[PDB]
Amino acid sequence: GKKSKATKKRLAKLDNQNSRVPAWVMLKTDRRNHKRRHWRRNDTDE
Amino acid sequence: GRRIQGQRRGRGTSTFRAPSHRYKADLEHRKVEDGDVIAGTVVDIEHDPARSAPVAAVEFEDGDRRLILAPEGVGVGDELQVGVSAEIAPGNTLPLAEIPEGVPVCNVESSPGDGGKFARASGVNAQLLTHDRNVAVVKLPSGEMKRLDPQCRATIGVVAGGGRTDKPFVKAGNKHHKMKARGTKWPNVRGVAMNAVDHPFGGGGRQHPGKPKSISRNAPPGRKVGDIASKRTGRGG
Amino acid sequence: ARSAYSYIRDAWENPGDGQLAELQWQRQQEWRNEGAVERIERPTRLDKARSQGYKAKQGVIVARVSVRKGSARKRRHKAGRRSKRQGVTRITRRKDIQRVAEERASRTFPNLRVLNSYSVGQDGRQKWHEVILIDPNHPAIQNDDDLSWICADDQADRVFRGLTGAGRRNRGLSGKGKGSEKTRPSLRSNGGKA
Amino acid sequence: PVYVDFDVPADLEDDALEALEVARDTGAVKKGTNETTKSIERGSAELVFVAEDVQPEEIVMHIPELADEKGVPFIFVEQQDDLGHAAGLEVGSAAAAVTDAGEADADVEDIADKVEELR
RNA sequence: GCACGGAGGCGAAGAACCAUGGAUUUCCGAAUGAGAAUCUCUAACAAUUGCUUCGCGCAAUGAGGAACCCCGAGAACUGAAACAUCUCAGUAUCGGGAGGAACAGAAAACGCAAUGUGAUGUCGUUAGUAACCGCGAGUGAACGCGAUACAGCCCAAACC
RNA sequence: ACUCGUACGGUCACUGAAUCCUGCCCAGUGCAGGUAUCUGAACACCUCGUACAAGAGGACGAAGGACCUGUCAACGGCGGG
RNA sequence: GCUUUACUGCAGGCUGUCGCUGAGGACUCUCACUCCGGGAGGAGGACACCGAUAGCCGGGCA
Ligand SMILES: [Cl-]
Ligand SMILES: [Cl-]
Ligand SMILES: [Cl-]
Ligand SMILES: [K+]
Ligand SMILES: [Mg+2]
Ligand SMILES: [Mg+2]
Ligand SMILES: [Mg+2]
Ligand SMILES: [Mg+2]
Ligand SMILES: [Mg+2]
Ligand SMILES: [Mg+2]
Ligand SMILES: [Mg+2]
Ligand SMILES: [Mg+2]
Ligand SMILES: [Mg+2]
Ligand SMILES: [Mg+2]
Ligand SMILES: [Mg+2]
Ligand SMILES: [Mg+2]
Ligand SMILES: [Mg+2]
Ligand SMILES: [Mg+2]
Ligand SMILES: [Mg+2]
Ligand SMILES: [Mg+2]
Ligand SMILES: [Mg+2]
Ligand SMILES: [Mg+2]
Ligand SMILES: [Mg+2]
Ligand code: NA
Ligand code: NA
Ligand code: NA
Ligand code: NA
Ligand code: NA
Ligand code: NA
Ligand code: NA
Ligand code: NA
Ligand code: NA
Ligand code: NA
Ligand code: NA
Ligand SMILES: [Sr+2]
Ligand SMILES: [Sr+2]
Ligand SMILES: [Sr+2]
Ligand SMILES: [Sr+2]
Ligand SMILES: [Sr+2]
Ligand SMILES: [Sr+2]
Ligand SMILES: [Sr+2]
Ligand SMILES: [Sr+2]
Ligand SMILES: [Sr+2]
Ligand SMILES: [Sr+2]
Repeated sequence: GKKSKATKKRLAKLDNQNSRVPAWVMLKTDRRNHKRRHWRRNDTDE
Repeated sequence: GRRIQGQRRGRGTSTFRAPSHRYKADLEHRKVEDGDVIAGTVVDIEHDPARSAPVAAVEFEDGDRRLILAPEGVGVGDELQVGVSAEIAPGNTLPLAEIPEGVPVCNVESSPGDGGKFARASGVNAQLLTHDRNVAVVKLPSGEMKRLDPQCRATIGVVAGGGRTDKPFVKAGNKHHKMKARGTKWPNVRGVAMNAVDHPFGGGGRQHPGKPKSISRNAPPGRKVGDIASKRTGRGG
Repeated sequence: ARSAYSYIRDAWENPGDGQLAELQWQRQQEWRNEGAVERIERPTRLDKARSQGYKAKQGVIVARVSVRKGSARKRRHKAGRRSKRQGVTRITRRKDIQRVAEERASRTFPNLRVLNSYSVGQDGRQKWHEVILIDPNHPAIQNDDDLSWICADDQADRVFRGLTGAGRRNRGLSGKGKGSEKTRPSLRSNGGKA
Repeated sequence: PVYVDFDVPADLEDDALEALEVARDTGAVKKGTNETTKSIERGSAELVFVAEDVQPEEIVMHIPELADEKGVPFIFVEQQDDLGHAAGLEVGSAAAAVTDAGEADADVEDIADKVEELR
């Protein structure tokens, strides 16, 4: 496909969000990203 | 039931529309102030997709290039005239009043200046019979005596392409190609061959219209099928 | 003594006789060639307009509107209906044509508010009404003792809520006693049975 | 037009307006179709002017007949703003009435005469 | 900040925090210079109107809001032990529109008929009464009265 | 819409290349035409009725029907003695 | 769901009548209105279209 600049920004955001919950948050909250996505198993919007 | 094919037509969806975007032009007579001071030169002969007959491209004195409904016998180079004082020769257009009785004419106007409505099909022609100061009588291709304003313009000669109907299509494929150039849904499935839900004649073990085919003029759409207001049927009597 | 106005009034009691008859025969030819809503600088029936609140002042507008004559332009049912709900021809709308006229006029002038309207005749296929509209934002009106009331917020789009004189009549609010049990204070509060 | 049954020559009209101008400066005149109408009804009018470019025509359609059944003479003016200007107004006037002229009676009288003649 | 980490920092120049007011406030969005799946192309009240210095100069409209409210459009399942009038119901749903509430409202009223009442909502009652109805199933007020709250005015014309 | 189309057209149907052929039936039904006479609604008109109105009746009578004709490559039919 | 000379209705077509609609059981005209024409003007014309209503037909539809 051909992605517009805006589509690109959105894909970029989705990529960023798709990360682990920082280790330090674990400690601070004394004990998981529910929005973790996989390119294959999942399907983004658009 | 469901609307019959005849009713689907009316909606004007693509399936039933003519390929207008592929049609060339509407061979309507030129409009002249008066005098007949209009003459052009046949620059070319073309095929008219909407009528399966030839058309003549003409270049008039005043610089107007337009396609014209050509009669039989017009060729490149030839000079055509349009106006009251036009010379009485094949390919020329002028008001009936100027045409001599007994002359085959084509592309006859219904109302003076409308561009031509009658006898435009392949090889046909209207026959100018009676003249007058109030009414010109023409015998149209169907054999009907038509009363027209002597001011209705017309072209001398019969329409080009005569005899087109003498040769059989021989194969479905040929019919196919021609139908693709018209506003028509083809092929045709017989009503008796459809389900009751789809046509007045549908249904039944064996195929047959479980009813008389001669339908009344007052019948509503959806029911007006078969022989519409027939004055008679068959070949007998 | 009689006002000049009384004469315009008296002429319009029989729009089919006298000079007026000849005027209408002439005028209508032009109206028929005009649009749906034509603003006009002066009311065709001065007496009537002034009587309804019209004033020769800034912010006061008059427009003639034409509407097709006849009953409801309704489409026949495309689903199951008991005989009672299959009608199409003899069914008429609940709003009279003058009301439809006032609404089209008001849509044309979004910033104005309908004041009143009156009839100016009809031919065989349409009816004409002139509508008086007021500009609630113009100071000449905001300062008018007789019209400033129409500047209040709750008067916005008054015509669309039936607050017009023609609106109130059509809603059955004329009578204060017998027969208005289901019209007052509103058709809706009375279950829509009026 | 529907109320106009005869055309008044540009010249006759010229004199009338002049008579009206001197009328307001000298005698008395009414400005406006309503005041004009009451004058004819009260009989306090000698000569009434009626523009021809009045739209809608209903505003003045009644003047002609109301005057005839009052013996009051009337005349038509082509423009509407001239009658108003001649009447001394900063606007127009669909109708006007000379309520007893002034140092113009002779002329006002002749104008009326010339009218009856013009049928 | 949620959030109980590490590091670092701020706070007596009175921070944090709270209240009120102000500043900043990207792009799309009624979305309004044109176009576009939130971007792009070359000065913008686009569009419809009012006024008009007739120039977008001054203004209005547009869209939103839980329901409530006003004006229009308007079913069927269902009940009648079938079903068509009737019923479900002017309900569901649809179009348009206003406000903090709407709508109504100072009698061409009522008609306990009177030597009587006196704008209008609403509440209690009048009453499942009068009235309607394959006179079937069902539908169904009002005047009055007791209350709540109370408020009465402005034009058109005559004459100027 | 058909249609930049105009009877050598295009709409509605039936049959289903070529070849040899395609009989009889118009009573019923359908369609169409005609029709002296009969029948045939509302408005207007007339009489009765009502100081008005409801209403009763009359006169006139369109399409339609009665009646007549055409038509089966129109629905269909071609038996018993 | 489908059918029809089932019941009851609804569109639709035909037809009369009233309005649009004018002048002098048959007639002329022009001015509304309609159509042709780029225009002038031509054709038609109180009809037709349209609104209302009445009778007939009306498994096309409920
Ligand atoms: Cl073909
Ligand atoms: Cl409004
Ligand atoms: Cl009382
Ligand atoms: K039901
Ligand atoms: Mg990564
Ligand atoms: Mg052509
Ligand atoms: Mg094709
Ligand atoms: Mg076939
Ligand atoms: Mg099959
Ligand atoms: Mg069927
Ligand atoms: Mg068969
Ligand atoms: Mg005052
Ligand atoms: Mg309420
Ligand atoms: Mg934008
Ligand atoms: Mg039941
Ligand atoms: Mg009901
Ligand atoms: Mg029962
Ligand atoms: Mg009820
Ligand atoms: Mg009561
Ligand atoms: Mg077969
Ligand atoms: Mg086969
Ligand atoms: Mg046209
Ligand atoms: Mg059925
Ligand atoms: Na994926
Ligand atoms: Na408005
Ligand atoms: Na009601
Ligand atoms: Na902010
Ligand atoms: Na704005
Ligand atoms: Na501007
Ligand atoms: Na039951
Ligand atoms: Na049942
Ligand atoms: Na019932
Ligand atoms: Na037969
Ligand atoms: Na089924
Ligand atoms: Sr997969
Ligand atoms: Sr053409
Ligand atoms: Sr043309
Ligand atoms: Sr069949
Ligand atoms: Sr035969
Ligand atoms: Sr609004
Ligand atoms: Sr003026
Ligand atoms: Sr009170
Ligand atoms: Sr064969
Ligand atoms: Sr027969």
